[PDB]
Amino acid sequence: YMRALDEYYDKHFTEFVPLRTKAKEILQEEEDLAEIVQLVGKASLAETDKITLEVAKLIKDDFLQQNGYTPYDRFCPFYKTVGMLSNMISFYDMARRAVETTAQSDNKITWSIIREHMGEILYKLSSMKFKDPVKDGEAKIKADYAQLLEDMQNAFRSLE
Amino acid sequence: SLQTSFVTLDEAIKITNRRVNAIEHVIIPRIERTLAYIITELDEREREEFYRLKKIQEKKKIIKEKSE
Amino acid sequence: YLSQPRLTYKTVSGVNGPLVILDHVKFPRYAEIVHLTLPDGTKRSGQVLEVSGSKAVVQVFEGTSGIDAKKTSCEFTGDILRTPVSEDMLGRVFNGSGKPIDRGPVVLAEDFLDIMGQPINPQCRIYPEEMIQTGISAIDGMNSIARGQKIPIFSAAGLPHNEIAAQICRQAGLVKKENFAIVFAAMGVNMETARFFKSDFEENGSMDNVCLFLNLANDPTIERIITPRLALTTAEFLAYQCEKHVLVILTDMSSYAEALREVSAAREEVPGRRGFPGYMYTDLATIYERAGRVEGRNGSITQIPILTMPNDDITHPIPDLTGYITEGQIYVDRQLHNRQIYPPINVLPSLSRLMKSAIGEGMTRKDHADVSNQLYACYAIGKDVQAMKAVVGEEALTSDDLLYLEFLQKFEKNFITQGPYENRTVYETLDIGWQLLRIFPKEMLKRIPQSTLSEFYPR
Amino acid sequence: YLSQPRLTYKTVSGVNGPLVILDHVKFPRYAEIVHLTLPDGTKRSGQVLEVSGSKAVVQVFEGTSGIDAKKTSCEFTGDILRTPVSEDMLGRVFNGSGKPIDRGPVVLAEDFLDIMGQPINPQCRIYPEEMIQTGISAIDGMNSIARGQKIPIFSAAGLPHNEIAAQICRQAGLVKKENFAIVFAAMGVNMETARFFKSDFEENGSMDNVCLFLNLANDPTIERIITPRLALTTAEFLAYQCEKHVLVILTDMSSYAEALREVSAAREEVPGRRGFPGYMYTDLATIYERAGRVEGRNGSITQIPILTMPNDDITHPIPDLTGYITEGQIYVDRQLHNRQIYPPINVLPSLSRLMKSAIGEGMTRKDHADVSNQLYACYAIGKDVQAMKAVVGEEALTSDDLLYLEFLQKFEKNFITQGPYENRTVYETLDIGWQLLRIFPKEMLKRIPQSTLSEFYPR
Amino acid sequence: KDRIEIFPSRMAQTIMKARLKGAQTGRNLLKKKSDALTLRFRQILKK
Repeated sequence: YMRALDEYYDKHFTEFVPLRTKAKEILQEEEDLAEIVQLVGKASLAETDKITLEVAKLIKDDFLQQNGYTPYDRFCPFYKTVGMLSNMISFYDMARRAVETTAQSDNKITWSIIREHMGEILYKLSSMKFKDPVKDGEAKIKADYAQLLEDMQNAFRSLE
Repeated sequence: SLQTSFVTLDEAIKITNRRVNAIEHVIIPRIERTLAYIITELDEREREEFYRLKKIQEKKKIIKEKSE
Repeated sequence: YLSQPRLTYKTVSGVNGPLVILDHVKFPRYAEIVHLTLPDGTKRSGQVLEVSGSKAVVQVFEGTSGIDAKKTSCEFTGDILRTPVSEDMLGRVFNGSGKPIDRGPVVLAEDFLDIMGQPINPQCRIYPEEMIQTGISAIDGMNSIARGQKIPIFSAAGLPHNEIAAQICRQAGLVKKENFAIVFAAMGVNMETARFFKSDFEENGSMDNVCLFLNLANDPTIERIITPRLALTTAEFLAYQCEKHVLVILTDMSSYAEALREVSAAREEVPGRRGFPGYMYTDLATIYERAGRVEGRNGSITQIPILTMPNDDITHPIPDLTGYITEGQIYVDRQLHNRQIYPPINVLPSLSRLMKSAIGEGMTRKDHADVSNQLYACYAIGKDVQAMKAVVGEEALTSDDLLYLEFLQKFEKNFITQGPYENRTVYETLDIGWQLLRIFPKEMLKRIPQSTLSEFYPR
Repeated sequence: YLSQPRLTYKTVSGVNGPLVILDHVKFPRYAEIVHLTLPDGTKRSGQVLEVSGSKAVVQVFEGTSGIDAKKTSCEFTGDILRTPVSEDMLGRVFNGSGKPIDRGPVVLAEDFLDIMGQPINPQCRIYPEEMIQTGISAIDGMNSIARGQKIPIFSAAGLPHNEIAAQICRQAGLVKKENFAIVFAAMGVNMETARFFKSDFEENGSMDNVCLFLNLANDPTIERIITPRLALTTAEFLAYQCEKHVLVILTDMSSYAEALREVSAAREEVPGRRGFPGYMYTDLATIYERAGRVEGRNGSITQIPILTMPNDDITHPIPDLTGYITEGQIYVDRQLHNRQIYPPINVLPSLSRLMKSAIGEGMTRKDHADVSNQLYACYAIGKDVQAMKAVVGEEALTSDDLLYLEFLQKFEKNFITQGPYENRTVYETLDIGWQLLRIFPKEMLKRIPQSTLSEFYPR
Repeated sequence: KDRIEIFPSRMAQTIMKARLKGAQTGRNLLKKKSDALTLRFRQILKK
């Protein structure tokens, strides 16, 4: 039904279709790597492939899974869903840009450097699921996700 | 020359042990599990065929009783 | 003609799934047709599956729910299922049994034809050599169709076989250097698929050439035994008598085969593989083998069945026997679809047994056969190398294996991948195939003779 | 009540497998009980599996060996199999048919209950919410049992499941920080297992409160079909009429399902997977779903089926269907028993569907859900890290993988490992869970929210 | 994942036995290569 619904997605959540396509691409890429890494180990990974693996782990652990018996995630409106996906895919894009701009330099950014520098931002991306749709209003949750986006857009600038 | 050979052999040994462990801990067990599953499912096909043939035989016997 | 009154029996002796066993029938005729008046006036139809002395084992098309002994009245029509046919069947939509569901009147018979169809003499069946430019490159370049070939689209649950079939229908035409009538037998297609096919045939303005026989998912499940026979009988009337070139689509031969299984189990026949009747090969042959040209006649029937392979097992009886009977299968692959490659045609397990004589000088081009063979070989080797890469990693691969992997990637990206509304002429498909072969050096293109290498490779 | 003298038929008409097909039976009743005086005076019993016309396919419980056709006398009790039940059943030993084998007198009925019981109208069925503190950490902390939950102990031949079941029986109690009655049915159990359980219940003073049904390894096979139903009927009499809190144990439901397969094969019923009857789900559910608590009645019937997973294969029909029917499963693991961890509860495939409601604020503690979930995640990742180091060796692991392996070791050493007579409170189990969660920095406890972490993590 | 995802059949059983023996041959050859590299490496360390 995905092709039937885009007529409605593009006029209620205009960003959601590209976000969804990128999320699926990311999970497919991590699936493709998984067979290689299992047999070979992470030493062979490219620096963009490390970002793919780590963003996929972020999405699986902290966007896909949803403890259905908790006041924060028994229900998850679509504003919250698309917000979480937008932040995670924006993180992915910024990290891949940071890697592809400094792979040719002496200022080489790596997943380890990003991890160390943004241990906080990654934990926020991990704890986005705990925002409560009713205990915290839609406006509050969207504002907090926008603020996390700002925090990330500042962290990456300060990293580079 | 000795040291260079030593280092390169260290790398080669690490890689080959990783390959051997990969095979004998992932690839071979995967194939063994698939083989067990294949044998079980072929037993299932055979059992279903046996049941169908048994049913046909019973129906032929009942036909004999219906005709005689 | 039949002047004698029809006998009507209230003598039902049994009801058993789709079957209705009568008794005291006067001289039953096998394959006879029967009109069952149920108690409440509902009138159903059925075919005599077997006769024995005074017994008949009717097979009720519209199902047996509501039938009862002692009040159901079976009128024995006295003749095998003769369906009406007329040229104005083109541009109509009929239900599974050939009754109208487009709110137009019944088909004022131009003639009556036996839905089984009178078999054609192999000595005066012509060989189909005119290639159909389907527009889909994964077909034209490598598994080309010829006008008269039985070439099913094997596919699976969830793949876009409907989109592929619609694209072929709206793009097929002879090679340039004769406009297809369509006869479309929907069997067990859900409403979404039936409405997709119908809306596409209207959108392309083709409706004046399309004759739909719908047997939806919710329609009775024995009717889809005769729906494909109705479709091919109308196709034969349009082709071998009206002289039109007809493209027959059959939407789900697996739904047909499962209707066959239902009847076989109801009859308690000795069942073959996976429970399907043993005679499935013959019964599917009587459906598929009604394609092809014939001498004197100018028409032809192209036939493009569609198969849902259960569990994607191409060795399952339906795809297996269809592959025995039909001249090679196009094959729609889940591993490509999940990667989002449309059309998901996998060129390795698909072939067109009449391709070889439908391509070459004067017909498509001199390099067609060689490009097809070489792309197939390079793709196969690329798949083997791709399997190896997972084991040995990209360090252990030779640069030649890397060439093959790049060819595989760009082959799926350029050659197979295609716009649903884009019809690549055979010439464009060949140029796009050469663009890939020129990834390799000439020395590695072993399946192309030196003449056709030198002529085409460097340009 | 039946006032009419009961008919004794000698008119046997065949004997096939366990089935005595009587004929000339007068108004035979389906599921009636038949008493067979064999030629030599041996009295067997049986149940009418089928009636047709005058026939009666009496399935004999003790088998058919010695049945003479013209001399066996089958008296038709005129009623379905009704078990006498009285509270005096507590503290007794019965054989698989309910006949005493403790040299006590036959049960002086307080009532006669249809052995098959009746379903509880779901609208008046209370949802198990009181937690049973089994004392086992792997249960109370990650699979906590509610009172009324159907929760089998999946195990394999040779494992400690006997010891685990005895431990649950000897330290089960509510988390309110009155005795359980126990009904223990055993099927196909060897004399060693019967002695183990009897000796355990007697060593503890509980034997006043236990009521054993024994069908040892060499007692009749078909009698195992009804032994669970006798046990659950007594459990229902005690729980829903005498208001005891009954814990039922059904030992070797594998040795039951194979009795089911034996009878169903002798009947030639349609087989499911691995030859087991097509309705084994329905039958296993007829057993298991006699559990839970009832509106307005203070009693309850916990169930702890024990079953031997054949070949340790949790996809085997017995464990699979039991998984679909029951409210979880405590999975007992060879890969731990061979390391001599006790109890070898491999939590990762264990499950308890009523933990989610049996834990939380005001019942046990308010961190319980998060602690359990985090222990699951950390255990799973630790197992994955072990499987990874099997390939890449110690050198390639990062400090986080080393952290997870440290957690896995200390988890199987502290949390799972437990004294066979050690009775850990749920609070102690949760605190031991925290000692392990503290192996990690907070941000690696991704399943626990900040409000929980900031309160419990530090101490 | 657990299984190779070939569909049950006698053909599949034959292919899987061939593949199992292929992987075991690979294991043996690579283990001997590792033993050669290990003997050489040990010799080289001693020298």
